[PDB]
Amino acid sequence: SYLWRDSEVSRSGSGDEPFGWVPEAHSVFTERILAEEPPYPCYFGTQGQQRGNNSFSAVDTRYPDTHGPAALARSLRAYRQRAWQGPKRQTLIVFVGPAVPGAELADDHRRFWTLLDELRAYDTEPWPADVPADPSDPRWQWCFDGEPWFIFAASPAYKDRRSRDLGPCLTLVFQVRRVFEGIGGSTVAGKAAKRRVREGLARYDRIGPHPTLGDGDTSTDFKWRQYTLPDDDSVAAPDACPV
Ligand code: HEM
Repeated sequence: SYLWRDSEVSRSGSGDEPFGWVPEAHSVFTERILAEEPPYPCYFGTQGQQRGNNSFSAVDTRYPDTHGPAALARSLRAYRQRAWQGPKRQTLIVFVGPAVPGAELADDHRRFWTLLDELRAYDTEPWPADVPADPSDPRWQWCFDGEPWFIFAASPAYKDRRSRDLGPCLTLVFQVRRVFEGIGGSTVAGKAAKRRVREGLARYDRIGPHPTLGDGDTSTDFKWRQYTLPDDDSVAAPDACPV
């Protein structure tokens, strides 16, 4: 395991034990995404939360042999199975802790890429034949358990891009392709989804949508850039993926 529904996340926690800080990270996350004024910009995530469609896990950096990447690989395999049954719009939120006071965005980003690397070692499935393995390829995406994931990193060090601050921990948000059924970027519903989320971003964030966010007319190349947005509108070089 370590794959939890909301009800299964423990009620309170003892900071010194493995995952003893998770109750607090979970409360702050749920407070952020359910906040009513201004609303959390992604109404899909809010609704996911309200319907009980979000799952959770964690990594405890102090207990790597038992509550680390290997256990997360097992939890992701279980999540992948859950995500292809029942409702289409599910998300997995993974808290990485304990929180490190003072951490900068660069540091959180470094930790994010290290974890993705480490998870690779615990994959039981080969890299998908239809996604290139070179991360400098325009079509590269992170893959695990035989398919590509949609993934991004949230951090308290986001000051203007407040939408990506989900509480005190480095937080990973994972989804399978299924969540986008009917809302592909090129469709009328997909465009409506973009308009609606971006209106929410305008009122919640102090900086506008990042330039690497697609208009949805073409497949977006160098998706890696979207996993770890900067807090400004700088655009990284397509070929500088850190994995
Ligand atoms: C807890 C779950 C979720 C969170 C925390 C979340 C968070 C976000 C954030 C922060 C953005 C703004 C763009 C960015 O920073 O990358 C975003 C945009 C978006 N999200 Fe979510 N989201 C969640 C679940 C979902 C689900 C389940 C779907 C679809 C069913 C979805 C669809 C979208 C779409 C379509 C956009 C807009 C992309 C654009 O304007 O180009 N999200 N989400």
